[PDB]
Amino acid sequence: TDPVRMYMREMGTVELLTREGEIDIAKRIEDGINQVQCSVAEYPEAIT
Amino acid sequence: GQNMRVAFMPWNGYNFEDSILVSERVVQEDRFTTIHIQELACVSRDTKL
Amino acid sequence: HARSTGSYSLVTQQPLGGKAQFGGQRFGEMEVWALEAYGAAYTLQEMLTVKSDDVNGRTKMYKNIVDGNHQMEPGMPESFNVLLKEIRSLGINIELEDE
Amino acid sequence: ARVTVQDAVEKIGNRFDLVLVAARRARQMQVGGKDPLVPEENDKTTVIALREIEEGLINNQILDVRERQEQQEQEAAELQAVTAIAEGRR
Amino acid sequence: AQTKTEEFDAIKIALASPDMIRSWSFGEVKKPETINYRTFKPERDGLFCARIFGPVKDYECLCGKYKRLKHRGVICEKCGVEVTQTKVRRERMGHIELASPTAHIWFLKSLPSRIGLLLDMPLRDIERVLYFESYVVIEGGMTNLERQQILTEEQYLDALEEFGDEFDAKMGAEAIQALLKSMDLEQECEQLREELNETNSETKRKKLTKRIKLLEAFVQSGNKPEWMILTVLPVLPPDLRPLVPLDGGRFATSDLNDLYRRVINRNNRLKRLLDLAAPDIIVRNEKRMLQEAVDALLDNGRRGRAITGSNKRPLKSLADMIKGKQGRFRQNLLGKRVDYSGRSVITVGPYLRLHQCGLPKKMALELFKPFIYGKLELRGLATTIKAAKKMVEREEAVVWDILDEVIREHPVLLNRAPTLHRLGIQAFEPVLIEGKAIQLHPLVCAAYNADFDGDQMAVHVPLTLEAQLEARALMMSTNNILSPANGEPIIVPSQDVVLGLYYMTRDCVNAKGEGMVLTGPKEAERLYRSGLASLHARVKVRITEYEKDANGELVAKTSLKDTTVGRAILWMIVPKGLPYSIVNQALGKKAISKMLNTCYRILGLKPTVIFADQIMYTGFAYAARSGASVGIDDMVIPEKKHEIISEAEAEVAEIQEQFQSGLVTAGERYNKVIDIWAAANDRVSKAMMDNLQTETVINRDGQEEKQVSFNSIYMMADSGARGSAAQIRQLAGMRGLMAKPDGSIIETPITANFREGLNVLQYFISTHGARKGLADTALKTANSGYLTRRLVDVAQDLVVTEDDCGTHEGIMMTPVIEGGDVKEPLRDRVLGRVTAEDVLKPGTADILVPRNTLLHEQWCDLLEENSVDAVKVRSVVSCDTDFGVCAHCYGRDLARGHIINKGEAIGVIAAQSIGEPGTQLESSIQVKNKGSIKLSNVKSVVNSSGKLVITSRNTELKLIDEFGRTKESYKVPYGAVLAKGDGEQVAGGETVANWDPHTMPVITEVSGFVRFTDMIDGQTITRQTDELTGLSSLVVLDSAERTAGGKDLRPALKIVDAQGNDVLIPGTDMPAQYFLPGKAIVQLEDGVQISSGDTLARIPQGGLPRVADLFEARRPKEPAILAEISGIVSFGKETKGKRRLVITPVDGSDPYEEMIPKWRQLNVFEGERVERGDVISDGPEAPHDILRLRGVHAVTRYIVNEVQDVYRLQGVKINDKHIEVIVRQMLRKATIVNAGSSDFLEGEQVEYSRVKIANRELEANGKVGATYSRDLLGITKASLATESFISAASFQETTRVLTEAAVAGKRDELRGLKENVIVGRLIPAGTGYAYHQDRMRRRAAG
Ligand SMILES: Nc1nc2c(ncn2[C@@H]2O[C@H](COP(=O)(O)OP(=O)(O)O)[C@@H](OP(=O)(O)OP(=O)(O)O)[C@H]2O)c(=O)[nH]1
Ligand SMILES: [Sr+2]
Ligand SMILES: [Sr+2]
Ligand SMILES: [Sr+2]
Ligand SMILES: [Zn+2]
Ligand SMILES: [Zn+2]
Repeated sequence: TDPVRMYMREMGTVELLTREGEIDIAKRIEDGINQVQCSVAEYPEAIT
Repeated sequence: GQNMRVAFMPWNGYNFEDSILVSERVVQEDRFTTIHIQELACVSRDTKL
Repeated sequence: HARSTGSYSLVTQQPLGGKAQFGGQRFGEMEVWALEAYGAAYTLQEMLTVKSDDVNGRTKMYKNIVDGNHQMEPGMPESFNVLLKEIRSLGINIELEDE
Repeated sequence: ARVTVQDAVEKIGNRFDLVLVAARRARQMQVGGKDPLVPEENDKTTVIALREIEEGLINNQILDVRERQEQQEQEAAELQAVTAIAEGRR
Repeated sequence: AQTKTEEFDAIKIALASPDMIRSWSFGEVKKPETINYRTFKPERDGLFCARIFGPVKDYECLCGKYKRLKHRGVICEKCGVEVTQTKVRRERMGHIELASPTAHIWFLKSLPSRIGLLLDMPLRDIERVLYFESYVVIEGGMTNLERQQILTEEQYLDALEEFGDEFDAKMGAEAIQALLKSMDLEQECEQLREELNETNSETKRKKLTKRIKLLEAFVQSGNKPEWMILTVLPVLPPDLRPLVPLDGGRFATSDLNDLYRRVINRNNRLKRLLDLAAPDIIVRNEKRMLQEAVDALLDNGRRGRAITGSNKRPLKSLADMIKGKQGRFRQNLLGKRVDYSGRSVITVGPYLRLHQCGLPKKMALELFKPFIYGKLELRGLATTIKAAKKMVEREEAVVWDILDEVIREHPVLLNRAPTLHRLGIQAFEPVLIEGKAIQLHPLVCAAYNADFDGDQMAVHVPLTLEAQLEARALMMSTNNILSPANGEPIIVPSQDVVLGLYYMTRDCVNAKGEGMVLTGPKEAERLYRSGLASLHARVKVRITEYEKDANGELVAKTSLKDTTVGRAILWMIVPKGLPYSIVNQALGKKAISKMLNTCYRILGLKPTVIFADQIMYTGFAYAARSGASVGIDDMVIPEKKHEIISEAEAEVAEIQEQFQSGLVTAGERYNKVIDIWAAANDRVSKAMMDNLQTETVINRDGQEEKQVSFNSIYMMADSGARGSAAQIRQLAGMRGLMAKPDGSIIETPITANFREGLNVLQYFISTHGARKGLADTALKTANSGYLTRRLVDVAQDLVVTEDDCGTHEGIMMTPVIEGGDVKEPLRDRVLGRVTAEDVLKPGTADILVPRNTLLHEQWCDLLEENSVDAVKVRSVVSCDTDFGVCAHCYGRDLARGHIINKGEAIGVIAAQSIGEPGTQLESSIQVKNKGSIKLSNVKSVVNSSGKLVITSRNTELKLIDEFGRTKESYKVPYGAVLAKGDGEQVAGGETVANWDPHTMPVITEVSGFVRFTDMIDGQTITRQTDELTGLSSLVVLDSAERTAGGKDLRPALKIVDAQGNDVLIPGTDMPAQYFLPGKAIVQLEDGVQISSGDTLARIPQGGLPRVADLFEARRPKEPAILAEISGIVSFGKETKGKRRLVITPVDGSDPYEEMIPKWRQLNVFEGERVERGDVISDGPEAPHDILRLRGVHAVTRYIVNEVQDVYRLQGVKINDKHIEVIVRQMLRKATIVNAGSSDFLEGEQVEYSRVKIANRELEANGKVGATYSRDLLGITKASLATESFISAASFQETTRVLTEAAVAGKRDELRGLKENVIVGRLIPAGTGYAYHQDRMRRRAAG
């Protein structure tokens, strides 16, 4: 089968990040959502 | 399957190609009467109706 | 074995045997050559439509026998009607064009 | 003709055209009345139609001439109705 | 104009548009749902639906609120279901909206790729983009990448940073759709035609022409390359892929339903993933399987192989429904179930007539079931249909009376499996007989391959008046007394009938009652049945015979004839319009068959049918009166059987002494010992025909012994009723020789006959041939059945179009003579054929024989007295008749007594006439007439032995008679011995020239000793056995099987004198060294002295497969070399043992050269004037080479003669007209030389170019005369080139044809016979031919 082989080869290039490497990405997620939440708070219609 | 009287002679087209004649005595005397037992099944089934 | 009319199969609307009456005799392509070699045209027409797959053909022709008409009045056989939908489902346009 | 049809084939020509000519005559005797030209000594409609070809009483030419007459006889005996209809349409 | 009329004439196939798919659809399938587990009903918007496809019940809604047939076409507001019949679920379709564009498998994987050829890109480059591995460039400008460039992710990243914006490149199937979007079809065709001007090429030109042929066909139809990638996917109706509850309770679903679910599932997931965060890795992988999901749905057997959810089987895809030996396209012909049909075991019917059959009572009541109900309510016996049903089931006495009335005058067809020819289905008028078995007429049983031992026949009943008439006028046995294969009658008495007439006509020495005068043939019956005279003995009888008058009929000649009592009674059976001389002789199968053949043309069709039955009735009666019985005493053994055997038994032991001594070698013993037993087997067989043939001896009148034996076995053999002379050999005389598993014949044959007890070893020996011969018979029907299938598919679409074709051109017909014996005379060959040119032969005074007329059986008799030779008659090959045969310029119908009427399919009869009897599948010139041998171009040289061997390439033989004229013409090849030289008188029956038929000898010029220079044993030459001279001889091997040690060695014989020096060849001072080619066999040894004329070395050159090989036009292993251009031709240069032929005429240009293999022996030496089509290498000729040079006439007669030679040896009679029909189907499709309208190569029909050339040279604005060369295509090479996609996909590969028809946009107008069988329309042949002409004429006007 073809579709089974190359899928394992696409994610094979991407290496696993562990421990404190996961937190580095996780910190950008929560700071990314908070920046959006700051933009909604600044908008006057959102309060209305 | 029993044995009968056999005569190798042409007839009036009743033994054209491999065809074999029989006497009424073959039918009268049970010499080629075969018994056949047959099975017939009736199944009562449960349906959605 | 002998059959005039009876039950028909689901996927293809051609004769099928099971109960009461026996199954019909298959008219193969070797038998088709014979009628093609002969001047026969209406007999093969019967073998393909009213005796086989044609749904509207068989019942309408059967009533003509009882009435004393002996007329075919053939149409589209179910052997080709299924074939048309199978090509359309592939993604290839197939249509019937008039005169 | 029950056994051989050769006597009827010679009258028209083609064996296939013989079928279509006799089929028109058979269907006329089957549904639309039509009295047999050749004395009906039992037999079915398929053979009686071939009996008329052998004597030379029915043909593709003869069937067309008689169909022209029957169409015009049903036209003249119904002209009274057609003329009335056409007046209301205009 | 009509809009709602469904009467179609043509069907077209093209690519479907995404908007066009929505037109077929009635709703969108968004859910993979089928049926609820609680209530068995369709669900919301799944595969099975009532809102989209239709209601499950007849005229009802899902809930059950809307009931009765009252509501019609009402759209529900509660459910959304249209109140209609459930047959709507069989016609209505759905659609699935794809989130991502997925490619079609039929246009991608199917070779040589429809998407690939259109974009000029290999499949490896397309798949890597589609599969998501690399990017592809669509738009180009100043980005250095131009077009169709494959780029990796790392290459694409750097390329965008340098340029970007204006640069456009996408990834996946979206890129391919965009690539087909941007391409301009109008400008691509202009660029390709410009480049094909200076650089043309030859082999690489084919792929450039392939692109143009694909592009030009794409624009003219208007398919648009954008629809190649699927965006909207159509769905099948639920009825075709059903979920039905079975008898048990477990459901049964189609494999299509399982495939459709695994398409929607990932389609719904992709719609989710595109809005719920889209990482490329997962999104590309979901698009990867979605493309595979459609691929598995359409054609599963291409990319991977899908497995069913519960079963371990490949699922039936959409492509697998059409093809797969048994599908939907192929079941239209073969797998067709038929109503009004019966089947029973066959039985004899001697009391029945030729037009009568013995159909069973209970079968006929079941078959004519609706016919009974029709003529029961009409009579006033039954009230209604249901009351008539009860009368039939109860088997009432009155029903049997009505049943006989309906059956009378109603024909019934009888079919037997298998049908090889058309006579397998014949109509008969049934006679009601009680029993479960069907009775068949003994005479028509010869037409079928039937034997009353356990055979079954299909019983078909026609329904309509048209069907009833074409059964009586065409398919009736009385109308079909002759065979369609040959002019000889097929309905011929056999077995019992032949034996009855044989005993009746044969005479004895002195039987009861002899020397009486007898008043009429009536008194002959008065004596026999009473008991006063026997059937035999020569008794004078008064007879009144009626001969045919010139006008007919008044001739009544009465004379006293010297016949027997039995011959006089049979005259009463013989009709009036037939001579008495035909019944005067002792009648056998050969003689009785001549009676019906003569009775047909002299009287007619009706008189011979009544006579045919009258022979049968009388045949059985007198066969019963005779009382022939096969006894053990009738199996007479020759007087001195073991006496002959003993003379040959120890004669083998005599050569066994030579086996050990060395007089006769071990290899020469086997073929010499076997000749003794072969001569002994014939000696016993000839001695057997003395104690069985004429063994009577005891004669009461006189003292004589000469009489035909009254033995029961000989009576069956001499008459030809049952059992030939070969069968009698094994039973009474000797069985003969048997074969080994290898193929060789066993040393000692079986001496014991079937009269005595065979040995245990002898019986085990005889079993090999029994289990090998019948094993060949088991696959004989399969091989010949495929041969019948092969010949049909190429010639089926051929019918008679015109009554006469305006060409006075045909084929030269000469009686076939092999060496010095006539196989078939002119009468049998030119019978039926219509002449093209008048008879101009002088012999008897007359005013010309008219042309363009049918040659009657009596008209051919006139040509016999005049002795006519070489008559050019109008044939099937030479026809310029649009699309078909031209009736008059063809010949007679063999089944009928006149010309074949227009409309009848010739090609179907022609294929069946050869496929049916296919189941049964010179060296020295001798002169009889006195004269004198005169020789020209003689180069003969006398050798040491005393053989006049000629040293010339071309030699002809001529005879000079008493007056001084040439009598016979014969050709003499190289390496032949002549008996007499120039001007020598010959006697009646003497051989003048002799040579070995299967060899090519090499003759030396100089005399002396033989040297073996460069002839090292083992390295170049090997030792085996020559099978012609023979003994142990050296074999020269070609440059392929030689060892690595001796690479550069030339095999040649050097001629030296007594001293050791070379004897020079007269002419050049070069040493004598004859270079020997490969395969050649050397007979001479080292040191042996030879004279001028001695041979140095000799160079060596089935049944049903042979017939199949000739019809397929396959070239032999060793093709014959022929000269191509006429003129002064000379050889050029040399290599080792080969010559390069340079052919140059006298006129302008003419640049031509040839290359010839080394082992070939030529028929020209140096500086020879050779013509077009001359033999250079002797042996088999290539079918393509004859058409290339000799023309389109010598090749056509080559196919006829070579095929007939196979059937003549087996004993089969097939006319030459049937073969030439298939030949015309081989010659079709021709290559164009001159520029006309489209390309140079291509593929256009001969008549298609003939319509073109007739239109271009006069009008149509072209003025160019397109020159064409005829091409030969052997059946399968011609059957692929049909101008119909419906006809092609029937026997050819389905997926290739349907894709080719879609891209080109082909239209099938339904003209072929096979085309109309599939669609369910009338055949453009026979009865439907007159119907078809009514619609074809109204296409131009309207
Ligand atoms: N035994 C026998 N009889 C033959 C044969 N050929 C013809 N007949 C008989 O001749 C009768 C008429 O046959 P046709 O073929 O119509 O002859 P026709 O045209 O000259 O009248 C039929 O009688 P019918 O069926 O009673 O028809 P009808 O007389 O009621 O019309 C048929 O039985 C034959 O080969 N053998
Ligand atoms: Sr009447
Ligand atoms: Sr047989
Ligand atoms: Sr058999
Ligand atoms: Zn409802
Ligand atoms: Zn012609």
